Amino acid sequence: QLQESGGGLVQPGGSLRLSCRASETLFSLYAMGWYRQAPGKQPELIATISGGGEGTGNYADPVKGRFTISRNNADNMVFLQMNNLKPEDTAVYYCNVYGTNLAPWGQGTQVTVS
Amino acid sequence: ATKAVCVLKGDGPVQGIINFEQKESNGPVKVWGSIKGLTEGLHGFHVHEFGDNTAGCTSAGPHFNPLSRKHGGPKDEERHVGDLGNVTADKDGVADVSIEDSVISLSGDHCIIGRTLVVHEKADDLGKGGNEESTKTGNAGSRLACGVIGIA
Amino acid sequence: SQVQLQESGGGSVQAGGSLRLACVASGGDTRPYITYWMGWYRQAPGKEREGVATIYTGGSGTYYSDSVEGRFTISQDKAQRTVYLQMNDLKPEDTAMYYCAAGNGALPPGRRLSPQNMDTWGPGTQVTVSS
Repeated sequence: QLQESGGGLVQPGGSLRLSCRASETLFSLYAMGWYRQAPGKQPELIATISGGGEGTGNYADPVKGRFTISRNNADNMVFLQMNNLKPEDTAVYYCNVYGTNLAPWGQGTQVTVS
Repeated sequence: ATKAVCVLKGDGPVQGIINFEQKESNGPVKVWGSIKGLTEGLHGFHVHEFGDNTAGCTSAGPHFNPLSRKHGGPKDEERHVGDLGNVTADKDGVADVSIEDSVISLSGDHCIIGRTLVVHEKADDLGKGGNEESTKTGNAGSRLACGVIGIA
Repeated sequence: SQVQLQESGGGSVQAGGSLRLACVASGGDTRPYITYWMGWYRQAPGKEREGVATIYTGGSGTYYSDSVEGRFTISQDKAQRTVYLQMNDLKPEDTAMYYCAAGNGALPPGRRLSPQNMDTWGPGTQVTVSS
């Protein structure tokens, strides 16, 4: 029901592009977010996308100005374009709705910066 | 049994009617109706402080916050009083609102009669977004339709 | 300033053929939360405008008239501000002028495919089906 992909291992300063395919039923809330389960932490919301049309993005302070969220309405997909990766961003990035009751988490994708 | 009603209008096409009811004093409030004209998806739903619509939905001021708290989803305990979270609009852009909340009242210190109901552009992040703005407005975006809550 | 609709793509075709009408919207308020009920309307000479299908600009809801149900499919490219009509398995009775029209996003059920509740119209494109 929520399928991530696109992480991997990257040198500091590098860039990645995470991709998530969501159920039609989840996606049509048009409120989706990329959470990062920070090392030993509970999944924090890092970027949201909601609104009309192609949508509008909102970034948590640690990533603002380095991550770009986006969606593909026809394909039920959500993308997180991460640039200039710092060590701190190492974590597993899950994708899921926000602002309502969460869906059973997907596998998420591993992002390692060293 | 106190009743109340609100008619939401705006500049955009968004518009609906939301009714309130409160059987017992200081009890819980049934909130129900239908907004039409929305973008399919989630929309922030808030009772803002003032019943002023002179400069439109801007005059409503901030979310109703008599206890001076930070923003939150209606199920959280740190919340504004008028923080009711999100409503869902379907593939036809109609949201059939059906809430029951126990913090807002039709009477007493928590009374919203004379205040403004507001449906917002995007989705309220319930305060879980991680930037200063998420703890005030919840990043619900701009105001689409509003109305003063009156007596029924 | 005002929204303006322009149809395209009608023509002549053989009974059983295909057509893909398209209407593109120009000018007007381009902001995403201004939803309309974009619709395709059909007027044969000496009859009344009919209305065959409509689509929500806010979401994806589509409603078709009973005379074109299985055959016509209305789609949209919200980012190109375009709404499409794939008419296939075309009968001779589908000959008419085809108009695209827009109307308030908040129209209730029952008033979304009525040309009276329709606000701005496109000029028309002619579709003739020969047998």
